[PDB]
Amino acid sequence: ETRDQVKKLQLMLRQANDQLEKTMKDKQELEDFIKQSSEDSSHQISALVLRAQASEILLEELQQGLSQAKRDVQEQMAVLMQS
Amino acid sequence: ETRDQVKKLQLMLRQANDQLEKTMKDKQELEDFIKQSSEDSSHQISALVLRAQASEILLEELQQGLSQAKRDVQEQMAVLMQS
Amino acid sequence: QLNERQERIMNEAKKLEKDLIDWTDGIAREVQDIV
Repeated sequence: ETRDQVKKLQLMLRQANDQLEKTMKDKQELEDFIKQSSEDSSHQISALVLRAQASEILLEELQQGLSQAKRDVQEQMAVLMQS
Repeated sequence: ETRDQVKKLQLMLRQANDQLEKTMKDKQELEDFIKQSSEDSSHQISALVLRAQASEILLEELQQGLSQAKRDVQEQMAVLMQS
Repeated sequence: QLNERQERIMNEAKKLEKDLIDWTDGIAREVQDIV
């Protein structure tokens, strides 16, 4: 009965190819989960990064504005001194 | 022909099962990647916390600098006015 | 939480930007009152 054996093997090949199809669909679901998860976390993080660099550029300009403010006040002491 | 056919079917079954094992390996690698991708985003957030600390420290120094500036201009102006 | 402590830094930074101008004008105002 290599004829019954052939029918068995056809069944087993159908079950294996079905299994493959399903596992491939699973893989695709994981790849989609990865993509969705990365897009979300990037959103969050790009926001936090924007806020950080804004803070940084501002505080830089405030170092400047502090020197400059001290300079302005000093020129005011210069004038006050002319008296 | 039942003999040739058995042999062909066994080769095909073997190739299907090898393929299934590789696709399961790939699924496993994607699952591990979801983990690693999570860790990476975390590490990004730690970098961000470092930036926020540097900025708080700078801000604080600028606040102290303004206070000190005011104090010593108050004394300067006091003596310029004691005249 | 970072969104948030980034905005405490942010708020305190803006208040300080204000204090700079407050001080400079306060001084100029006082000096010119002396002339």
